[PDB]
Amino acid sequence: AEDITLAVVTKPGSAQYVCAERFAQLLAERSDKRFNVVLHHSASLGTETDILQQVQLGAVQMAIVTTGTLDAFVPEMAALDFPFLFTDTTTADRVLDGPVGRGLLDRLSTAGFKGLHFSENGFRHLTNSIRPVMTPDDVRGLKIRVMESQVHRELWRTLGANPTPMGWPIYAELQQGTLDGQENPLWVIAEYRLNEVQKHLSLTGHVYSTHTDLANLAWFEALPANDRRLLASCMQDAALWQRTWSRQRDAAYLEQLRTAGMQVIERPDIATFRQRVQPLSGSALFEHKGVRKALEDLMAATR
Ligand SMILES: CC(C)(CO)[C@@H](O)C(=O)[O-]
Repeated sequence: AEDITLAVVTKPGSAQYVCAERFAQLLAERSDKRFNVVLHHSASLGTETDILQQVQLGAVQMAIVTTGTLDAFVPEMAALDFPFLFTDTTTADRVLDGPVGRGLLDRLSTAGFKGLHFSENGFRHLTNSIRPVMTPDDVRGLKIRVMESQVHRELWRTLGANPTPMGWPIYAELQQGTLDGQENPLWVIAEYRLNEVQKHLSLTGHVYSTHTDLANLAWFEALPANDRRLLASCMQDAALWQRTWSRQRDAAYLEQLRTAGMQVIERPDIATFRQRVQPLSGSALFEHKGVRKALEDLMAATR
């Protein structure tokens, strides 16, 4: 078999881990064992950002990483993590799998990646150790961890938080109180036990977060066309499979976290959240042509 190295930053039972496993399985099956996927996971290889550099270098062939982390590599990706772009998965799926998302995946070539598909991370929700949050006013001052992504730092600056970008993991900082909160989908909060270091959760659903499933461009294009097709086929089916797997578990995660004692605000002030993020579309980042046109194309597609 040819071994193919695929990295994720998270652990077994996590969303991108499950997608990768399913991919590795399907690939082994469909390729009659001509390929064998070697998953690297947890913190072996550093942050998602370190991972990307390794994939860009070719020392790792494939990875599944949170899409926001790619905007350092390809600015237009930031538009995907614009707040309240998507408010349901039906719309998200159609738009991401359709020509607009596909064109954004294609333009990852500019940074030396082949973009294969989007997979699901989830709606991100806000958590903290300081007070309940209903409105943007409630986040004033809070030291909220954000991913190493330009759009996310500016987003949370715009809402009046004091955001700090930082690679995964983050639990020690939260427990040591050095950071007041963070934000992520429900599976993350549960599977990484963030409830242990975070009293509060608000269901803001502020960003619909995807993973990007990608490969080193040069390595991928040097494969025969039938194998390039074979790999895309497997990753597309893996991503579709994992969306369903994860979405089946969301409900249970919420209840798990409730049972665990988190104080949950289930309907925070979303209209006031939306208004407060309005100036972000004139951010330094979002003034850039490529980025703004990508945002516009995405929004148009939702309608
Ligand atoms: C937790 C995570 C690595 C899951 O992809 C990402 O959402 C993050 O860093 O917040």
